[PDB]
Amino acid sequence: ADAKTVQDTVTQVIEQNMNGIDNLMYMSSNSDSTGTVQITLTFESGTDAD
Amino acid sequence: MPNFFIDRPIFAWVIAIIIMLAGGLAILKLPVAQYPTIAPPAVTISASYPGADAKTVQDTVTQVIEQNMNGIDNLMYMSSNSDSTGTVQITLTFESGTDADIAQVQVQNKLQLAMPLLPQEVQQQGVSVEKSSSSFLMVVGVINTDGTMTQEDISDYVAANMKDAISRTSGVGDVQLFGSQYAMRIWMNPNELNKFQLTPV
Amino acid sequence: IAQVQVQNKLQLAMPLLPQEVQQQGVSVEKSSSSFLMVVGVINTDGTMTQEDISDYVAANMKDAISRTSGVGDVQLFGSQYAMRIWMNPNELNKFQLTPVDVITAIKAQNAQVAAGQLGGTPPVKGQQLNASIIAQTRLTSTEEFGKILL
Amino acid sequence: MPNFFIDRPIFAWVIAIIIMLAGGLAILKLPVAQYPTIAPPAVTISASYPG
Amino acid sequence: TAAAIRAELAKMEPFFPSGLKIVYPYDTTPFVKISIHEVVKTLVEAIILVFLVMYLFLQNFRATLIPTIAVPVVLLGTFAVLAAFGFSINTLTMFGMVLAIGLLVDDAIVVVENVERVMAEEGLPPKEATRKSMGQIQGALVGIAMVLSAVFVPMAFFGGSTGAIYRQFSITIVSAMALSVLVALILTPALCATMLKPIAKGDHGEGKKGFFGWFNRMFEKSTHHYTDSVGGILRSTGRYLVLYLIIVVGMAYLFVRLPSSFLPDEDQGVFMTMVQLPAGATQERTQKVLNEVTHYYLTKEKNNVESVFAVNGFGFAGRGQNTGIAFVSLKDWADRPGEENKVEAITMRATRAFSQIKDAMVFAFNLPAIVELGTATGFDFELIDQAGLGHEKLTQARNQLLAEAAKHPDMLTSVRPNGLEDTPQFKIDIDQEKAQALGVSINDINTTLGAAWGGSYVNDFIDRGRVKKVYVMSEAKYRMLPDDIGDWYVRAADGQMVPFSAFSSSRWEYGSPRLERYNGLPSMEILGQAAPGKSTGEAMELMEQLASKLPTGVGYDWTGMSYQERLSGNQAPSLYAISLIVVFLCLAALYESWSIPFSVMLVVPLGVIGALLAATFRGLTNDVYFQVGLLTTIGLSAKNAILIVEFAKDLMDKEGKGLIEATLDAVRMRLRPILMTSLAFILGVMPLVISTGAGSGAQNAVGTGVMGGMVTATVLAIFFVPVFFVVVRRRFS
Amino acid sequence: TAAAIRAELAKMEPFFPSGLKIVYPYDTTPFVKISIHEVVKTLVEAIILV
Repeated sequence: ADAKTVQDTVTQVIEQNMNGIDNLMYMSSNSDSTGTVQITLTFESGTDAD
Repeated sequence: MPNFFIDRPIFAWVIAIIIMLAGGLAILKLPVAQYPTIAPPAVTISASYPGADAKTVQDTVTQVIEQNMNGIDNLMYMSSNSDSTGTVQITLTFESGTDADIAQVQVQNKLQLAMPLLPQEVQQQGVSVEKSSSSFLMVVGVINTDGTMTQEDISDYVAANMKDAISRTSGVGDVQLFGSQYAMRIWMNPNELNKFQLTPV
Repeated sequence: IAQVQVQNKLQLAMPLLPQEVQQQGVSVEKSSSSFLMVVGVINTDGTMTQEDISDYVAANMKDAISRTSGVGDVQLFGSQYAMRIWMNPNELNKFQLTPVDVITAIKAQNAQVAAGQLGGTPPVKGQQLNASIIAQTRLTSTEEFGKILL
Repeated sequence: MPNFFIDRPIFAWVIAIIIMLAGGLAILKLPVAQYPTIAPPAVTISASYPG
Repeated sequence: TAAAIRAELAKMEPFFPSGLKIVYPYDTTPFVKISIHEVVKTLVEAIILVFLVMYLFLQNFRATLIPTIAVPVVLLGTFAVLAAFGFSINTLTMFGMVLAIGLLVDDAIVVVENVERVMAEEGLPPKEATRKSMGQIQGALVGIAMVLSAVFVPMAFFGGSTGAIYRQFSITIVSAMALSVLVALILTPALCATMLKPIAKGDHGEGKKGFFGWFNRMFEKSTHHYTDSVGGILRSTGRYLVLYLIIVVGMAYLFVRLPSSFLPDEDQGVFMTMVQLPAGATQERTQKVLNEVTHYYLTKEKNNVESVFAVNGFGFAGRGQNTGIAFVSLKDWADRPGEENKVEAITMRATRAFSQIKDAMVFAFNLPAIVELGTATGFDFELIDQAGLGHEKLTQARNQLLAEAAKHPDMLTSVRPNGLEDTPQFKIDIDQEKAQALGVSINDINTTLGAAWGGSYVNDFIDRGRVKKVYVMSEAKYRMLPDDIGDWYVRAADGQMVPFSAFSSSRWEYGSPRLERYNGLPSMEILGQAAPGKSTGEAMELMEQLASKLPTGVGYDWTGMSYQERLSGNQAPSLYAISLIVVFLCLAALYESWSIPFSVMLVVPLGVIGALLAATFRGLTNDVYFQVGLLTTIGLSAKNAILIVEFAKDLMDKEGKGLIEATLDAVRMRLRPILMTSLAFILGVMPLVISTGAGSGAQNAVGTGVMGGMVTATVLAIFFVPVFFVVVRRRFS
Repeated sequence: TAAAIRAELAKMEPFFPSGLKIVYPYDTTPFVKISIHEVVKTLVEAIILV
């Protein structure tokens, strides 16, 4: 699946549902032409990783 | 002790200043609110079926969720309200003092057991689980002074470019938008459909 | 915390399980292998059969007992009632039908359909009545299932 | 210390009654079971396929 | 969270299109920053008020400088330990600070006056004067830390929602008390011997040469007038012991007649309106009612209202075409003067006008003190469908209870169902045979009915780099009336279009718009209130008895505000009783006997009398602030009482004086601090009593009870305490 | 947990049909209340013996 085909489908559907989360600092999503996507949620330093 | 404090009165000042600086740093670091979280933690489950009557949803969604809502810790009671509009709301109120985060997990995990028994219609819309209070902290209204934007346009701007970041902000358990985000509406005409021999299908 | 990681990873395997397994449902529990107690239920009047006691305990007892805190898992010594459609192959071959046609007929007749709302939002300004619509509703008796047209 | 406790024997009774009331409230609040959870925590996954 | 939201919107502000402006119609943040500011103002005012009372007795500026440096060190110290125990700067924690100021100034006023007392009686240098001054109160102060903690600490063991409210106060006061006693041995003695100027023996400020000399002469004359009066009352011990029985009986009568209501309703500047229309009412009809409501606030309440945020199709129970809400915001507290411009009166005036509304129920109400706790305002009852009788049978069973409860308005008031009444609904019967005969599938029919009348989510689409839904639905005009069903056609196998009229039969039936299910089983919510003069437990017991007369298979359960009970009358006195037993122990350890302890145990009703007298006449109820205020007056009255009997006991054992000679000589030395204590405390809690605006509701409830209570705790106790010691040293000797 | 289960079943008892009766064929609760009672008896006996 091409870049625009995945970033429009998967990323946007995940990012929009990524609401109602504790101690979150920022959300950085990288999505490329190979098909794979990677949303990273970096939380405040010291929070319960589990 | 005071017999040692008369010879050394500076030691009394030092420990007092130490206690004063400890309180000075405390006021600057301690969070300010009107009242503390005294309420028992309540996690809520919320699903929706488009254009489905009361009996059609309460029989389908509620009963399929309630039956799978077993094997949960420190639960006090389960109160489910379901109406004709399609929406359902199962509330699991836990014992006052329990880990809000841990208690919210058990709910979602058990909800995933009921997830394939919910109809495609409910799954498509999406069921949400939130550890939220029933009271609003504040309401942030948005108005158009120039009159360039309609009620539905303001509703969409606030939804498509405001609600996203506001909901992500820590502490915010749930955001209720007073309107709706834009959607591609295809308003069918039955006379025109019958004419060209077509159906909504 | 340990029980979470299991269920979260199980959701990664969930779409690779066949529909048959998903429909039945996979459960994750942090439970011990030993029974604390067993609460047997008997009929002194003999008015209820083994399957009837099994259903009463399941439909009106197991629900609340499983919800009670500390209880990790409840094992019912019987089964809750279910609509059993015991097919006869000779009668099926006679009327030229297959189990496929039987499952297709039940799926079509025993159903709950989202009808909508009469005079709903967005309404044409001047509407006085706003009532819900009811289409097909699920069947409740053996007699209702008996009248399923194949 | 006992040289101060002979003049004040009530202080010894008070602290003992404080320790006795602390144990009295403890038995009434502490949960009763036969053995403690000594077992390693085991989580189980369970699925089923009809026939 | 809220300041971050304001920061989030500030970063969005430059990208907004032409016209788009932000408005705040509902906010709790301004009330927070004004309630805390009002408490910090009262705390600062108390420092100035304690200084002025100190200057009247201690003429020197340096003599008044010591307790003004000692007071902040306790207050700041309490915030440091508040952070250590995981608490926060809330109204509950800050109201504890305005209570503890009186308890901390007492430990600071007793130490400063005694050094001043010994320098004027024997003429010793500050080094030895303070050492001998601390020699008598060192055992008393450690004892104060042991007695006072024992009063407040048991108020933390309370469970549930209402239980955690008392847990906030229980630790905040004890922590402030522990720090005050600690600094009264570490900082107060060292300053007493370095800052205070040495005084010559025999001097009482007789030098005059101003207004201070007139007060010093009046004080010394009144001390001699008091010691002569206390000697006369001590001779006739009988009558005053009988007077105490009238006091303890009068205390018990006022305590039981006083009503109980927890946490008072405050003017938060924001309130809400409930809009509920009948069954089958439309959005257009609801807007007609909402416009009428919006009209009232904007025309008949111009001077009070600031902004109205009316929402159609959103309610408290949930969604619906017949439900509406209105978040009403008001102008600044200063801009709204008088009781008539307060939320309590505005809501009453609104409901009186909203009562005269045709075919609609509308009522406005203030916020229930804190967020959505509201464990007060009555009770809630549930009706479980235990046998599986059905919804139709459970409605009938509910109707029987509501009729049998309304006939007894002497115990139950406003017994109503929380749920929504059964609305008629249009049932459509798709004949399975008729559909198969024509050549149309049930899957095609169901899709045609669902997508047209109810709407259907097809798939997604992108609009300006944002995924949004695609919905298929019929145009409004073609789906408003029952006859619009025939206008819809389904394509058959042979290509022929068959209308719904050909294969369907439709009729009107009755059904519930909202079905409730409590704990898996079907339920029905019943909201009611206990009749005036009757308790909640008495109203619940009647409802439990009415549910027994209800048809078979229908059960009952209490939820939320009914699951959790009010602490007062249940375990609250019982928790003051373990506090009573622990208190007896900590004082017995200091008095080294079983007899003497009872002398300070009998000073307890002397403090309660003033607290009840103030609450009854003002009209205030037995609330959390009153109960914690009661706890403060008990510990403070005992603090004055212990110091009198300690001074009388110490001279008796350490000195060669008897019983009468030891009491009269100690009571004249102790008349100065007690008078200084009350005059600093009553004037210190005086702003809270006269307070108006935001926080005033709690300010008055904390103030009056602790002010009134202190009046009798120093007027009655000054004459009763020596009588309590003379009666206990006669019975056991 | 077990005493709450006994309380749960007690609230279900009045809605049971004709014939339906509860029986306890396996229980560890009686042994707990008799083992603790036997140890508390031995502890009391030790006070008398000392």
